[PDB]
Amino acid sequence: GNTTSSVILTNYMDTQYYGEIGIGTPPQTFKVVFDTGSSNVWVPSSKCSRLYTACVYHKLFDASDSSSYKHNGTELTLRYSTGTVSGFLSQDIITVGGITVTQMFGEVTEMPALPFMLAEFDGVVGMGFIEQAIGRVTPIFDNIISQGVLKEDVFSFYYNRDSSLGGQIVLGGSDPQHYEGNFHYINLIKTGVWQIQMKGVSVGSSTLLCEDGCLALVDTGASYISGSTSSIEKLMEALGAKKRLFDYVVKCNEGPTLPDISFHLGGKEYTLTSADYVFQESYSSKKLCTLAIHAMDIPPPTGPTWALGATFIRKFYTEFDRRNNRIGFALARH
Ligand SMILES: CC(C)(C)S(=O)(=O)C[C@@H](Cc1ccccc1)C(=O)N[C@@H](Cc1cnc[nH]1)C(=O)N[C@@H](CC1CCCCC1)[C@@H](O)[C@@H](O)C1CC1
Repeated sequence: GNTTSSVILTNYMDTQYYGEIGIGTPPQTFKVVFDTGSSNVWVPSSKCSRLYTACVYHKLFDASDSSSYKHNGTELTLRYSTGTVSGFLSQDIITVGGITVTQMFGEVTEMPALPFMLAEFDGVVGMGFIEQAIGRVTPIFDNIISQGVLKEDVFSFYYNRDSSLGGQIVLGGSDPQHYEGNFHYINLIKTGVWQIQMKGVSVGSSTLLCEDGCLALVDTGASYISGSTSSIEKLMEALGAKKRLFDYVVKCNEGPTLPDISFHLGGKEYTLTSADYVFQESYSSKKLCTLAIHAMDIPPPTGPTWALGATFIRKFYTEFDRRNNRIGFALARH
């Protein structure tokens, strides 16, 4: 194998980046987010009660329609920073791009309205390690590496700004049409988790934060940049941003005057400008404009960490390299 599949993605409102897979014989197709922050796959099941609003809006996997279906039945609960889900395990043939794989995957049967009634996607595919997998189930990428078809043991993310391609994941390599310069690489703190050491967070020329270093999760499955609550208190107090309930906001006229936020990863600074993290939904002082940053307390062993989600990955085209356990960033071409 020197094969390199690619999955086209849809950007919805800059917060949801989902693409298509097919499961079963003949193939039942689902939209899913590719999450580097988790290691499981699931979709809603035909067995999800219609009392779940989320279950009525999304598409259901039907085992009884599937001649590739092998039964497992093991229960699970999958807990995400935003939202959780419980169902049961099924084996079926799944395909992603050209690639086809026999995968264990969760058929979901309780699906909370919040946050899922808002999901344009039906499903998720965990792009993380077996160390984070509930049930210790082999994740899908390990499963594709065992095939020995990828020209490289890597997959690369491109995430566009609204709208025309919405984004793209390449399995087996990167797509140059979508970045410039060369990749810079940081090794993983430890194998098991898509997570690197971060040296510092500046707000404008001066290092506000992470002075004696901290952790950074590169998470394709997060719409935003997150930090701990105390890192974000202070970061927002730097930006004069004002806490709403869940979100932070600035008045829209000041949006474009906000300073650069930069992230020191490895031997380089990754810089975000206001155009990258303020939702400029207006320019009027009447109006309030949200920021693509928030507080998200991730518990140990992973946490406390920041997560670098879509806000960052839109700016910097990202490569996850399994063979060498590292992540590459390059500037994205839009
Ligand atoms: C509306 C917001 C504020 C943008 S959001 O954060 O609620 C969005 C959710 C993703 C989402 C969007 C729309 C419908 C459903 C779900 C989000 O970003 N969730 C993150 C939260 C997070 C931020 N920093 C760390 N976590 C999230 O929970 N992502 C998980 C993936 C996500 C896959 C898609 C559905 C929900 C879980 C998972 O990657 C993380 O838990 C673990 C690594 C820490």
